[PDB]
Amino acid sequence: EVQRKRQKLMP
Amino acid sequence: SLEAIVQNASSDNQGIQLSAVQAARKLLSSDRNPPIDDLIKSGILPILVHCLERDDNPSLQFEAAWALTNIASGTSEQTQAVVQSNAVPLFLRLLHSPHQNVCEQAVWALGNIIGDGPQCRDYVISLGVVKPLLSFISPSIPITFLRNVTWVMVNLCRHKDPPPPMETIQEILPALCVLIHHTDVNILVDTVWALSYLTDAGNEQIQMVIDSGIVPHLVPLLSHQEVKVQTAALRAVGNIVTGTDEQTQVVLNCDALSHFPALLTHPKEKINKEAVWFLSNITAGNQQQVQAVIDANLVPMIIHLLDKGDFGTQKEAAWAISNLTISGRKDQVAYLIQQNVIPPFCNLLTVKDAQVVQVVLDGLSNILKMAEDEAETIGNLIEECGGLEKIEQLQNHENEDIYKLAYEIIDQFFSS
Amino acid sequence: EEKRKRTYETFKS
Repeated sequence: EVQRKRQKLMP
Repeated sequence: SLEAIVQNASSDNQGIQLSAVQAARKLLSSDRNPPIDDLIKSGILPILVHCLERDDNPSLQFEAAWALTNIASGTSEQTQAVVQSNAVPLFLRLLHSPHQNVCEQAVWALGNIIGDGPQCRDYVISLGVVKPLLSFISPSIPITFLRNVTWVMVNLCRHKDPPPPMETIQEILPALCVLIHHTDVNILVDTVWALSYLTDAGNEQIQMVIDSGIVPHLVPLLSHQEVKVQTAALRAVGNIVTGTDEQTQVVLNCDALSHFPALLTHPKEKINKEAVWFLSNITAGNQQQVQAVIDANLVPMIIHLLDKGDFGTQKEAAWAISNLTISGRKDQVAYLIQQNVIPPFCNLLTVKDAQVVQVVLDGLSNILKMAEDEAETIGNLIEECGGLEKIEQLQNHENEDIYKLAYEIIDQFFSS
Repeated sequence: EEKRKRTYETFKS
């Protein structure tokens, strides 16, 4: 269920 | 300057270059759907890959790595753009940097690459990612970063075809024995999903997980406070009990069944469904395993879910009942009858799904054969709740399997 | 010897 690719989100 | 920062990023002045690369990161990380294709088409890729190797300007490395991380967070060809820029060894080299944030971004980027597919996972492994990745696990680590490490571990554990290398799996498992004792929810959910992936990979990998001694730390997570931990743990141990009877028995010896009543009464209905899935795999075993199901008092609950649940859960209950009719003894099917399973089991005969009606016909067939001395009174208790009528109607079905079975059951046991 | 246990992927249509 954990997403395989993940983009980095700005604070 | 606004667009052609492709130029600014190739400046002698490291301030101009760093600002331009930070702007590229800005385009690739502020919004919902980053414009990865224009960035790749713009030729900023080789510049950012060069930036990865600039040990004198860690901020430049960090910005380039996070730009590339977001590029490789995209489509398959978008990830291959980063890979074929031949940057994976550079990230690997960045894993040894004396700056936490550079290590974190290198780990993140590699995780996105590994998560693409089995090919990229094996490639990244082959350049030696696992030992440096696993070294970061330390009691003196930031947690925001430990979570990224565990995420990358999950990506190492994925993609059943071909499964990850045996060497790498037995390298990872000690790290998971440490991480399963942690207190953070994110850490545990990722740890247990890693185990779920491994145990799904196949019986050999299941045996590696068993041999790591981690199953006794896994089973108690079935009745953990958080629902995510519970669902992932149920998935992992269900995958284990898919294997041989002796592997299944390791799970049962960790006293796994004592957790399930709570799972069978959990308000979330997918949890009921998967718990009865687990139980169906247990009743498919030997006689002692059926007896463990019985002695855990799970028989009335399974019959209850068979009676009153939705269709999705009733299917799984039907498998559990039929597999127990296949696997059980004299007194076990007798206990099942003493718990009054026949009426709800018969009422499923009228369902839209062909597999399930076939399953209940199989179970009934074996139940009549199982007790030939009550075969007359069993046929009567079936006919009591309308089961005879539904069987004679399924004798009128369009599927060969169903009507041939219905005719067969009516012939052997209904002299009437 | 039929389908003894039932794998997780089988547990979806």
